[PDB]
Amino acid sequence: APKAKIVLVGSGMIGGVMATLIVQKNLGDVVMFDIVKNMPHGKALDTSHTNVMAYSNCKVSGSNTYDDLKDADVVIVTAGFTKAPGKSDKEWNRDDLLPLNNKIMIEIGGHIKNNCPNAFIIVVTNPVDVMVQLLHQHSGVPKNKIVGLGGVLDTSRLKYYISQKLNVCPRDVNAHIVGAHGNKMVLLKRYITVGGIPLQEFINNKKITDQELDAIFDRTINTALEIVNLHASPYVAPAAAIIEMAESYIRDLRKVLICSTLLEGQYGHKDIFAGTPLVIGGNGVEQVIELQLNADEKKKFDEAVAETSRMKALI
Amino acid sequence: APKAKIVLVGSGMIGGVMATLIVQKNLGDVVMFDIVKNMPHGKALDTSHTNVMAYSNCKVSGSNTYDDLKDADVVIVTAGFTKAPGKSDKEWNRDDLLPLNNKIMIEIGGHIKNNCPNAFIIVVTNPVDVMVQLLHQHSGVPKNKIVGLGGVLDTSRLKYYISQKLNVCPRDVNAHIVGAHGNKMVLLKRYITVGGIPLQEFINNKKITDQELDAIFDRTINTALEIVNLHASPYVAPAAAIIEMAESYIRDLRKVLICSTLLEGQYGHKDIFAGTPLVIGGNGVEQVIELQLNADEKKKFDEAVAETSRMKALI
Amino acid sequence: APKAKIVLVGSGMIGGVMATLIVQKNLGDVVMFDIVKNMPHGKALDTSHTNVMAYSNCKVSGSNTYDDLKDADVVIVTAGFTKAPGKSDKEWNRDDLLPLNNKIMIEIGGHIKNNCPNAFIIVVTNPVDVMVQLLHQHSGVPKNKIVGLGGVLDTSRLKYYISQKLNVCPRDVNAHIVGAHGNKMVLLKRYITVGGIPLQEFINNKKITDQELDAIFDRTINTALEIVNLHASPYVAPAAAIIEMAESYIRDLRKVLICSTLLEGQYGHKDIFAGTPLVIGGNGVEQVIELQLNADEKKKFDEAVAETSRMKALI
Amino acid sequence: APKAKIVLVGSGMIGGVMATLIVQKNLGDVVMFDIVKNMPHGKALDTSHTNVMAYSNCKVSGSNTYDDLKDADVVIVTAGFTKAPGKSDKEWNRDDLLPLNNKIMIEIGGHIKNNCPNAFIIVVTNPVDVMVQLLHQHSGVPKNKIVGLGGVLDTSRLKYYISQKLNVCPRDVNAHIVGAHGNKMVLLKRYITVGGIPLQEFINNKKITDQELDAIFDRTINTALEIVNLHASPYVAPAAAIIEMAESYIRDLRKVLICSTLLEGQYGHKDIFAGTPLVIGGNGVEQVIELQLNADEKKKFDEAVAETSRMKALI
Ligand SMILES: NC(=O)c1ccc[n+]([C@@H]2O[C@H](COP(=O)([O-])OP(=O)(O)OC[C@H]3O[C@@H](n4cnc5c(N)ncnc54)[C@H](O)[C@@H]3O)[C@@H](O)[C@H]2O)c1
Ligand SMILES: NC(=O)c1ccc[n+]([C@@H]2O[C@H](COP(=O)([O-])OP(=O)(O)OC[C@H]3O[C@@H](n4cnc5c(N)ncnc54)[C@H](O)[C@@H]3O)[C@@H](O)[C@H]2O)c1
Ligand SMILES: NC(=O)c1ccc[n+]([C@@H]2O[C@H](COP(=O)([O-])OP(=O)(O)OC[C@H]3O[C@@H](n4cnc5c(N)ncnc54)[C@H](O)[C@@H]3O)[C@@H](O)[C@H]2O)c1
Ligand SMILES: NC(=O)c1ccc[n+]([C@@H]2O[C@H](COP(=O)([O-])OP(=O)(O)OC[C@H]3O[C@@H](n4cnc5c(N)ncnc54)[C@H](O)[C@@H]3O)[C@@H](O)[C@H]2O)c1
Repeated sequence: APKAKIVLVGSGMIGGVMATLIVQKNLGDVVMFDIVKNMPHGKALDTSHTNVMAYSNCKVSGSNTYDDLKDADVVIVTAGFTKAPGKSDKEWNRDDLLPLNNKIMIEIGGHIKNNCPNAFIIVVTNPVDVMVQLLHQHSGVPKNKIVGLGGVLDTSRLKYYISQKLNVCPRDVNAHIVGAHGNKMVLLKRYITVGGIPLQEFINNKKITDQELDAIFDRTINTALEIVNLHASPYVAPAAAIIEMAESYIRDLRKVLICSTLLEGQYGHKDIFAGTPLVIGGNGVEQVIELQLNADEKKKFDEAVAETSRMKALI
Repeated sequence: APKAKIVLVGSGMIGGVMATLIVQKNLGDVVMFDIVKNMPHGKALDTSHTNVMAYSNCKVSGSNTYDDLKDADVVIVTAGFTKAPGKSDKEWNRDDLLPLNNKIMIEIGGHIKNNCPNAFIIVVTNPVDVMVQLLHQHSGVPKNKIVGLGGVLDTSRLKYYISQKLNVCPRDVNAHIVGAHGNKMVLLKRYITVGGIPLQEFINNKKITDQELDAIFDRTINTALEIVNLHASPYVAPAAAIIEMAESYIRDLRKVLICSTLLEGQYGHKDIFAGTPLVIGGNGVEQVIELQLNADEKKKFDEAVAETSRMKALI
Repeated sequence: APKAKIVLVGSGMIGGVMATLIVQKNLGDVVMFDIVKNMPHGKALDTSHTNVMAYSNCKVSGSNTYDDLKDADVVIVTAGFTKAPGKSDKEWNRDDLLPLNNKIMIEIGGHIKNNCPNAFIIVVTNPVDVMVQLLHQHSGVPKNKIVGLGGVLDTSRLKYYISQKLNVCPRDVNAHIVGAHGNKMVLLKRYITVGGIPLQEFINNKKITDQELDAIFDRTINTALEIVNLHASPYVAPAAAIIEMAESYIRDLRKVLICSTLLEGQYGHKDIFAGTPLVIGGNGVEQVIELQLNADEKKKFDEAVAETSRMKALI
Repeated sequence: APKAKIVLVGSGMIGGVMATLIVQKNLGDVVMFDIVKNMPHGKALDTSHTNVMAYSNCKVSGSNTYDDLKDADVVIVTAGFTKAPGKSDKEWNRDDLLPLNNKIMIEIGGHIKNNCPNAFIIVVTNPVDVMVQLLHQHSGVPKNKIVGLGGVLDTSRLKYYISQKLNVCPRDVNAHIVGAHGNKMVLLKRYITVGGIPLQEFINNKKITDQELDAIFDRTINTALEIVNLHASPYVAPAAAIIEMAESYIRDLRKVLICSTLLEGQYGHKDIFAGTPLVIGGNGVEQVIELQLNADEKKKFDEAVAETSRMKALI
């Protein structure tokens, strides 16, 4: 009956598109929160009018007070920095972001614990796989109520590139990128299908070659960098990805999506967050799916988790 | 710019739902044709009013003249009988339909050749794999411009049942049923994925058993009969399935869908229509996808094709 | 988070389309209830498969027990007869329906009181303005939680016909038909706009004439009869209209819709249900809007209410 | 069948949201064109991935060459400046934009005439009512194939503000703001309706007062300024508005929308563009609607057109 209340903790580039999309889908009431005075109210005022064009009925208001987290059903955290100062577009790496972004999670976690402990939480702030757990530790929310953005966005790239080469509906391509969001992303060739058919079949048929696939792989891992060098840290697709995830929770869709979640033994790991297929429903994370990886694949997973494990010690 | 013109050749149970769905999706102008006097004009009047509730702008008119096929962009043929005089609901079989519906194809084909030779055609009339080729022969349209309903409907059942057992979004289950629509339908266990993951992984995990899967199989094959025995020849899912197909042609979606199409050597067969994955886009059938079947799977394919072959001889 | 639970009390022609539309819009879980054995389980099985084609996640099950009303969020009552034994299609009149459908309301009301006292209820069963108050009396629900189908359906016809004549989007025509659903329906010329512009301006411009408008009026009033005479009691538009209403409650849309509601002094009447603009939101009927009618318009209102009053006495 | 080809001539803030929205609605293939090297390709790459999340199939590519206008079905012109240099947020006025924006139209018109003379054109660049005609003069396209952004955006504000005060679905409020986009906007109190009911009725009922309406009026005329002072020149709602207009053309919706169009006698004016209700269909502007204004209202219209007429002489 009541509309879900959605709090965008951070109203920069991603938060802007997220608000637009939420109204388009009439998904819930929106608070656009930020540290920067004024900006949020303006983005919110602008976004609010689209209610007419979209046949929607969602309030959109800006905020500068953590008090607006009260009674939140969904909280989305994009608070932080894209770049590190003194670095050039070339040297862009998500790693160099522990610097300006670690403290922010501590703060935000405190307020969440006090204002909306029953909310479902999605963390985006880089380096996500580390930040997600930090926020989880400070917010006190249950393990099934917090996830980080990753697979959905990374696979959307791989899915889309394959679809262009094969000339089919992008949604018709399925793929899995697990372990961690970042340069050690694990792309699983064996788990790629097109129209439900193993990719190998298309290679045997010479519709696509192993090399063009490898090319596509490279382009997938380095896409954020390619975009950073062309314009700025990606924000449109990140937005759609997060919202596909939020929507699955709010509408209880029970979609299978690859998100950063807490491992309790899966893949032989514990006390850390890693990307893997999950099911997002109205109870939050309904189920975590463990891919039955082979020897070589496990090795890759292990390496990505170590990269997350290493930065963790950096605080 | 102009709206597509869609002609439903047959306006019974399936035609009724198709028209409703077309207005919902603002998919194109609709002519509801039938030989029964007046009935279609009423269904059409009723349906036209939903343009208001759906924010659409599609005309819906009834017809009793083949003249209305003129300039059609899409023609959907459901004309015929759902079952067979002197027959009980328990002995229901789409095969006893050669009696009831052969001649109708010849008549309709002639008018199509005359009024809309460039239309995309979808045949539903059972037994579909035979009927579609008959309409193909008398209408004269190119092989990439005509398909029969089958896989989309059969897999929706298999996908749905599995999804109930696994507790995931039904769209997240992918599966293939090929060869023929009917009792000899080929259900390919090896081609089933959930969230892009091989079904075998969920069986290994004890999420679903081989036995439960086989039961789901029997259910899938006997679904039409189960519904006939509870109410009547199924028509809501058949309609949605057809519209998914028509929509992919009208909007140039390029979805991979399993439909009855003319085989020119694939799977070792020719001069006959059989169900297989294919791509539907703005040009019609953009590509036929031949599954690289193993020896066991090929055997079953050939048995389904043989049933189609047998009925074809009954002329 | 949880999906709304929707119970269709009656699963004939209108119930069938309602269930289809609910899946299309992923609006909630559906129970298709009826007294006819087996029929609803079949319609429900058929309908459930469309979850795949529609990217939805709504359960659809049949029922023959009032037990399934338990915890319903929305209940829609279509239970009854569409016409009347020994009567011809030409003498069709929603009034001869007191015979056919009074007692059914008492029975249903009792079970509602027992199983789902907090549900939002929509009555369709003709003659609706009488039936809705009967169900209101026996079910015990609050006045803001029960309405009858009428204005939304009647105006969709008037809006559509005008839109055809003027060549505009049907949603761009706005109009009001109040008082009662039936032959005494009050069509208010003064309250007609096109793109927010008074209809009179288009008449002054010679875009439509007074005569054409009056013809459109006769058509609007006699639409059900025209369709009965061509096919059967209308059900596709009635269904879309009901779902528009249910959707505005479930998604908290706060749309202004004309429904049958309990009058407590508005228009000079009380202790009776009559059609008038109202707002449907998450709380149910959020506000009843009383049109500031002139002397001529009031006269007509009173005549419609008197017809409802007369039939009420036939107990 | 084929997808519409849509060229965004200008890829700044508005162009960015427009591309996002087009993919969401699967409305057509997109070229994101601009003078600034690199930026466009990046925004395009980013936007392209959302195809997966949105079930869409639209190509999104960047461009720096006017050659990409070839075969365009829709061209949208946002090319230019928001601000004037040396001016503060306080002194922001759309007038001070003849400066940096006039020449741009000449250029773009030449290419349009040579690359896509059959396209439908929407102009946004401020001051729109002047720029639209300039572009019309240089492009040579027919009067029914070119319009400027105005009413839709300005009314969305008025509609939304009224809806908040009255607590109804924003789409349920209808209003007209004609003459010119800018500080002399003509807000027509007499043409405001809520749920199709004259606003006066709600004032008589004391649901809203004349003063709060006047307040709302002020806020409507100064909204861009309020947003400019809070963040930046509005871009989200502008985007949705333009796209509602584009969509009506591509899907042949025949919606009634207030856009800047060429007057040939209407309201007693000629050889100039002014905002007024129009119908946008697949032939472009199907009809221009002349509001039958009264003496006071005409005076206001005349004043807004003079403001457009004055700036025209400024070149
Ligand atoms: N997980 C992923 O796949 C992925 C993808 C893209 C970006 N990201 C990350 O997401 C984050 C957001 O990116 P963006 O494009 O929105 O950048 P952005 O700079 O445009 O927006 C971030 C906003 O956070 C605000 N902020 C700072 N402290 C805050 C506080 N504690 N509370 C609320 N807001 C606060 C800043 O004002 C800033 O506007 C970045 O750190 C980026 O690295 C992650
Ligand atoms: N392909 C599939 O997977 C599948 C699934 C379900 C049903 N079907 C088949 O589709 C057919 C139609 O099903 P339905 O439920 O709509 O049946 P229906 O009986 O309700 O409708 C059939 C309509 O065709 C009409 N008709 C007869 N001859 C005609 C002619 N020459 N031109 C136009 N109309 C004519 C009948 O009057 C009737 O209205 C049946 O044969 C059924 O077996 C196929
Ligand atoms: N409000 C309106 O504007 C409007 C418009 C059209 C029709 N109607 C009315 O709605 C009613 C239903 O229309 P329909 O076309 O779906 O009719 P229908 O005959 O196809 O369906 C009515 C169903 O109710 C069932 N039924 C009988 N008693 C029942 C009970 N106690 N509990 C549950 N089900 C029971 C019947 O078996 C049947 O399936 C009719 O009275 C019709 O006049 C109203
Ligand atoms: N009509 C309205 O209701 C309305 C509302 C808002 C904004 N606007 C106007 O729309 C225009 C666009 O606003 P914006 O927010 O997109 O600003 P923006 O600066 O972010 O985008 C404009 C882009 O035009 C580009 N450009 C310059 N010359 C070009 C050329 N000839 N070809 C292609 N691109 C070129 C610039 O690189 C710039 O990025 C502004 O002039 C603004 O005043 C009108």
